[PDB]
Amino acid sequence: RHKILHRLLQEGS
Amino acid sequence: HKILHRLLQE
Amino acid sequence: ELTPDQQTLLHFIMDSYNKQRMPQEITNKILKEEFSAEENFLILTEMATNHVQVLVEFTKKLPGFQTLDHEDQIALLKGSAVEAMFLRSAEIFNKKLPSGHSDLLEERIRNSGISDEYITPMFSFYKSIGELKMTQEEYALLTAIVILSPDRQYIKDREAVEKLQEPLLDVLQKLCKIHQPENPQHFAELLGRLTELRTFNHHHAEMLMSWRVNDHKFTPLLEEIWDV
Amino acid sequence: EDMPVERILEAELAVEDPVTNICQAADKQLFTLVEWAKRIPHFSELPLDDQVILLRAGWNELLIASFSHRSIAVKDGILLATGLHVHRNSAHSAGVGAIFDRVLTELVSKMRDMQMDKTELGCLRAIVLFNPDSKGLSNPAEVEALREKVYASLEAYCKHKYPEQPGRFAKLLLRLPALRSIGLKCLEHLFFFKLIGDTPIDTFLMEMLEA
Ligand SMILES: O=C(O)c1ccc2nc(N3CC[C@]4(C3)C[C@@H](OCc3c(-c5c(Cl)cccc5Cl)noc3C3CC3)C4)sc2c1
Ligand SMILES: CC1=C(/C=C/C(C)=C\C=C\C(C)=C\C(=O)O)C(C)(C)CCC1
Repeated sequence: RHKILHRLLQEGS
Repeated sequence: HKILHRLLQE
Repeated sequence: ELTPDQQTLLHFIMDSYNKQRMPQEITNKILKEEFSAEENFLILTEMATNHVQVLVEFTKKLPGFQTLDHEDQIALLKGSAVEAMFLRSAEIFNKKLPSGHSDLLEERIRNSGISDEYITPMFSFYKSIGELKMTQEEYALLTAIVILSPDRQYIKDREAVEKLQEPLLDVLQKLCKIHQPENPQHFAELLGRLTELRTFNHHHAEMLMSWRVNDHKFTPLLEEIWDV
Repeated sequence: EDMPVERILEAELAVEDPVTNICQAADKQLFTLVEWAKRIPHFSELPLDDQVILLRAGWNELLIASFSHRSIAVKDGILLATGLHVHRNSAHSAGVGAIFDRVLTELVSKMRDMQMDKTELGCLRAIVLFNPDSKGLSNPAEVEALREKVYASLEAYCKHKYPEQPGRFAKLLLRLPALRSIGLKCLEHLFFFKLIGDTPIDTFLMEMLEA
């Protein structure tokens, strides 16, 4: 759906 | 515009 | 804890607010008239025209309003009418109305040529308002705050609008504290409804253009206050 | 505090052709915006799909608030995050003068005149982030609850720091309506630029503009 945003939210702090 | 002006001085 | 000053301000506001009436000749139609997108539109137009008159009167009596520059008066009315009408509708839809009026007015608005894209947010905002359990004083004051907003387009003396608004916010803040001491951020939450009223401005210009391209016509007063 | 103002300020400090330049800076700051939001107490504890929803709903306002505040130092324009200083004339040449003027007057000027500090900015942005009206939230009530925590922590901060300014909490919150109208107008322009096939729109920014 919204791939960059999904990845960044699941990444580090 | 006309009407609003009038209602304000009523 | 209201001060006597604040009490005087509040009394002036409530006296003006409580005059707000929709005639029975209009509201009788909710139940009596036929149900078509056409007739629903005419009913709503009649309600809107009446309510704009009611609002112009309320606005004229707000403290200091008369002392503002005449073009800035007009810019405040034009800039705030839609938001005031959404907030009034929110109040109406969370209030006890005569038998059958709430349900059938909702059906008529949902079949009046307004897209589902604007219906859904509208009834969602009415629900968020209901959950705040606002008193009459909160509705009146918040309405007055909306009307005396310094950011509306075409206001020249923003600073002087801003001064009339300030003591309304002060009274509203003490009132929220006194009335709902168990939701100590109730005042902030009312201000958050102000932000969300801004979205209804955009939605409304779109509803008006849809109505116009489906060849619905508005009364002269509405054409003026909303720029046709 | 269950919503500490120092952790909100920490988040701010941790991340601390004009239409084309603005768009480029927006795309850049979108990466850093998600890092900001992860640093706001309790946001990463929400459901992922809600986190997605909150950022898709607020990104334009969150970014407009950040560049407006940063711009307090400059005369007659905007300091982008890329370091380019966009001025009135280039904005107006580009057909976006109206929006640009509203930013300067409704945001940059008011932040400068009231001296909005970074704690206050960070709190306002966290309110914007925790928008319980956003369509599709799995639990609107807990986003409302988190907003209510920011509201309570911001109000206490203003009483402690600016005791001689009892109206200051209200004045801060009253920037939010103007930010929303400005944000809606920016989005209008952008989907209007997409509708006519206009400017170079970079990857992350394009993703925020798709349905
Ligand atoms: O039944 C009763 O007892 C009773 C009592 C009071 C009472 N007050 C009512 N109203 C005041 C605000 C209200 C309804 C008038 C507004 O007008 C409708 C309207 C709207 C509109 C709507 Cl769609 C919802 C919110 C705000 C607005 Cl701008 N946009 O265009 C129109 C007209 C077609 C042009 C919505 S309905 C009502 C009913
Ligand atoms: C206000 C600006 C509009 C929207 C900008 C948005 C949505 C975000 C910008 C982010 C920046 C510039 C971040 C930074 O540099 O920190 C557009 C492009 C429609 C027209 C020109 C004025």
